[PDB]
Amino acid sequence: AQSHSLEITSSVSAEKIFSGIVLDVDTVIPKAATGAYKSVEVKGDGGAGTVRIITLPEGSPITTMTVRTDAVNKEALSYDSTVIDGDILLGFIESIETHMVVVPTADGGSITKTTAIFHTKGDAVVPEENIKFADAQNTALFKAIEAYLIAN
Amino acid sequence: AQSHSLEITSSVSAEKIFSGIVLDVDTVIPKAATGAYKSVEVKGDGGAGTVRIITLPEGSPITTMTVRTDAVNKEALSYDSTVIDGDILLGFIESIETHMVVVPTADGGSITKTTAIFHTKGDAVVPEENIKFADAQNTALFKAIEAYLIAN
Amino acid sequence: AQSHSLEITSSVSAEKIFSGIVLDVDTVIPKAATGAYKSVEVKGDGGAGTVRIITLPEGSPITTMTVRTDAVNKEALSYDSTVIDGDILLGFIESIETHMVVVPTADGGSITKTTAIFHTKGDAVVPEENIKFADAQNTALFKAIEAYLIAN
Amino acid sequence: AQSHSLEITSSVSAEKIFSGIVLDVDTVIPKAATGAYKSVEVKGDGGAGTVRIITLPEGSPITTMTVRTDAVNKEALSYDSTVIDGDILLGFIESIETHMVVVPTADGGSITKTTAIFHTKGDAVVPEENIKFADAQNTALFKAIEAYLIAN
Amino acid sequence: AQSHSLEITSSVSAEKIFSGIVLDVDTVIPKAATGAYKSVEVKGDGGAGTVRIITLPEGSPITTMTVRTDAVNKEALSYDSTVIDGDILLGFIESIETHMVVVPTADGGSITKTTAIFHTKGDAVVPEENIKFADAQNTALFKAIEAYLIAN
Amino acid sequence: AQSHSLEITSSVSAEKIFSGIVLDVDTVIPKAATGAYKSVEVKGDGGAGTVRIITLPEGSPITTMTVRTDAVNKEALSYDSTVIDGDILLGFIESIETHMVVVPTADGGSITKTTAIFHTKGDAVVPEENIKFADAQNTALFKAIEAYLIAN
Ligand SMILES: [Cl-]
Ligand SMILES: [Cl-]
Ligand SMILES: [Cl-]
Ligand SMILES: [Cl-]
Ligand SMILES: [Cl-]
Ligand SMILES: [Cl-]
Ligand SMILES: [Cl-]
Ligand SMILES: [Cl-]
Ligand SMILES: [Cl-]
Ligand SMILES: [Cl-]
Ligand SMILES: [Cl-]
Ligand SMILES: [Cl-]
Ligand SMILES: [Cl-]
Ligand SMILES: [Cl-]
Ligand SMILES: [Cl-]
Ligand SMILES: [Cl-]
Ligand SMILES: [Cl-]
Ligand SMILES: [Cl-]
Ligand SMILES: [Cl-]
Ligand SMILES: [Cl-]
Ligand SMILES: [Cl-]
Ligand SMILES: [Cl-]
Ligand SMILES: [Cl-]
Ligand SMILES: [Cl-]
Repeated sequence: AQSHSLEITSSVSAEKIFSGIVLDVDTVIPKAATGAYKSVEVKGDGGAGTVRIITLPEGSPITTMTVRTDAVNKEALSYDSTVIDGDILLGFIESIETHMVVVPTADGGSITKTTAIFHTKGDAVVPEENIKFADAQNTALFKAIEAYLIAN
Repeated sequence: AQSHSLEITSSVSAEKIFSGIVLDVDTVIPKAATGAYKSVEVKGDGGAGTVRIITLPEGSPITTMTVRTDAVNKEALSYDSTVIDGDILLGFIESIETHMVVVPTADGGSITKTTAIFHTKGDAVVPEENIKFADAQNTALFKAIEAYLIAN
Repeated sequence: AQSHSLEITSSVSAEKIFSGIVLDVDTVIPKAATGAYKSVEVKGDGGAGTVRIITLPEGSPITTMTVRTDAVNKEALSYDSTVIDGDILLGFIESIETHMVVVPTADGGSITKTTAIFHTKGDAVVPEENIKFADAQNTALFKAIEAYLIAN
Repeated sequence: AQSHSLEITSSVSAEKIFSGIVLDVDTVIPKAATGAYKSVEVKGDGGAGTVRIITLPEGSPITTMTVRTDAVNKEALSYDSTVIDGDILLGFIESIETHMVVVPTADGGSITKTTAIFHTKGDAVVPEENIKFADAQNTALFKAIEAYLIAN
Repeated sequence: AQSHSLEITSSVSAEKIFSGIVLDVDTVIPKAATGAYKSVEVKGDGGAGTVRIITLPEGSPITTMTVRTDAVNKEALSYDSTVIDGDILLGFIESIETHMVVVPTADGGSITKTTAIFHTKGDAVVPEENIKFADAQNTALFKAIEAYLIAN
Repeated sequence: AQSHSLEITSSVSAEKIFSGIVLDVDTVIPKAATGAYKSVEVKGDGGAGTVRIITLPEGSPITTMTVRTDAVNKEALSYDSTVIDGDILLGFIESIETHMVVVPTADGGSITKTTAIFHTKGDAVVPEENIKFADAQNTALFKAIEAYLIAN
């Protein structure tokens, strides 16, 4: 099963990053990345079973994605979620299973590792350009949130 | 004179990154980072002497900055510019002189290297938290642009 | 809180290294490092809450250590564990909290990144010689396991 | 059009490097690299339109090159020049267009970036060995000049 | 003639490493890597002409090797030796000629470089997996010895 | 004892670099760096005990240096040598002990790593400007030789 990993380094602590990009994401993103999202429907409290229907602006390469939270561990700073619907799946991705952990570093900062596993119909391969796009955009959002955390 | 450098790695080529984050920035940013800016007044063609008056949304930690372009070298992929006004200067920074160069990497990607020099009144020091904030936000914008370049 | 990090590079893949030095460690170490341990009592299945009582040979500089597993993430290749007892704590270390992540490299190999945080009574500092010793010994064991993985 | 770039790092400041390798080159090279050149005819003052006819010693792989200055910017530390004649062109290079900029670094040093563009007849490609040779020899001369600047 | 080199970095000084991995190896290894060897017959004093018959535990991928010392230089920290018998030679390696030097580093540590030259019958090539195995196992033993030196 | 290290990267292989900057240096330098030296008296064959009396042109910041070869290892690509006389020692340096190793890189190139140890009378410190000068000049000569190797 095709997979990919993304590592993002930060000088901000693991506890604080995790709070920004997982626990408090719904109130943080509108203050941190003011126009990134067109709208977000949140069904659930943020723990397992929570489903978010996200919509990006009209012209964007990806306009819609639906993301289900599979597991949260506040003590271990880990988050598991699956993309289950939207044009993000292109014509042929059944689901994008993701597993994230935020680990501390000796300098008091952190590394946020994410592993993505792409479940596709048959032998269909997700092209490298689409994976790079996702990495850029996820890093963009991460860093916008890092900026908000450093200032608040 | 207090100084700081920021390096950002990308899998996109040096020529392409430079076109996105310097040459075509005025048409790229509205498509790439749709809400990042509230408004931009551009006085000039993008070459030396060009002055941009930038305004961010109401709540933001930095609401206004005025940036002058000192030099552009399309062939060398370098860009020099100075922040000369705005609440970005806090109470006491006279100007933020910056020098950027995009250098290619063996893998066909690039490293964008920026040096910032802070000119202050007297012995006043710019605190580390404000520098980290700038780095986070500049990286966020860089990566939003990288995403747009990978897709177009 | 005093901290230290250790990075170990390997030409073996991230998935494979993680399986050797975390998932399958209890059957791998007796085949890979035949005399390294005098004995191991394992209480638990290898996941969170698992506690290992380890004893090294009679003369060794460290003769006993008790290590608790705090978290395992098989998908993210991260492992968190705490040293809670043994003469490894010298007279005065309350616990050694560790956080490990195995990250892949462009060449198909990996870097195993570990952060250790030393909790001590009062202002007591763990000397550099003891930290270097730990690094040497952990690397020795890592590489013995790497050898076993390359051959099997 | 085939192109190549060379980056050379130095601990010496950008202003000072530029003065050594561009502004004062004609008096610096005879003191810094005493035997490097056999002779230099300089037609012009060092600004745009200046043409230098350079001759290296009898046995050298490259014996002659003629270099025209296209542009100098003393404030921006940039220099543009074209190689227009000599056995450096081999049988088939029409001209070697070069663009150099010296950028400052946070540590008070500098990076000297040069982009070379090779204009050839038809689809003729300049081999990698010839480009590496040029890089070695230009770096050799740069560093000889760096040495002179550090001492004077 | 097929060859390979291995570089191992250490924070321990060159003199001290050399004493551990060459001069005092016969008394150090039993204290440092208690189970690594099953037995060692040493014929000679440790200088040129010395021959060691080494046997590893029953299951190991390599069970036997015979190593001849070709040259020792205590002042220069260099050691030359040849593997001349054992299942380490697989079916077809005539001998493994090795040359080691321990060089000091500015930080007071050292780099131990080893060059191995594989003499084989005909055009037979030693596979990359076997060379990686050797590197892992030699590094494992090196680091076990480093640990002993740091503690004694 | 005060020390310093210098690393020089090259795209040329380790074997070839070593042959140019150690083994064949006496015939290579007159072809590669035609005017660098005024004269060289060589006493010995190039191996241990060899002593070179070197004289640079009249004006140069360093006019004379006497260098003894302490050790050569052709197989390991290491070279040890000591500067024992000349105005290079300024008023007060007793000797400059150097240790060089050329190590190969994954890309088929090399890194030449040199450690210099300055033995001085009393607590006398060698200033940073003199060390930087030496680095510039040694790099200049290295790269002139690299150029000759790429062409021959
Ligand atoms: Cl895959
Ligand atoms: Cl990957
Ligand atoms: Cl923090
Ligand atoms: Cl599947
Ligand atoms: Cl500073
Ligand atoms: Cl900095
Ligand atoms: Cl591209
Ligand atoms: Cl100033
Ligand atoms: Cl600390
Ligand atoms: Cl550390
Ligand atoms: Cl593998
Ligand atoms: Cl604490
Ligand atoms: Cl090209
Ligand atoms: Cl290039
Ligand atoms: Cl300077
Ligand atoms: Cl053309
Ligand atoms: Cl080979
Ligand atoms: Cl090799
Ligand atoms: Cl030591
Ligand atoms: Cl042979
Ligand atoms: Cl020092
Ligand atoms: Cl140093
Ligand atoms: Cl080569
Ligand atoms: Cl001394």
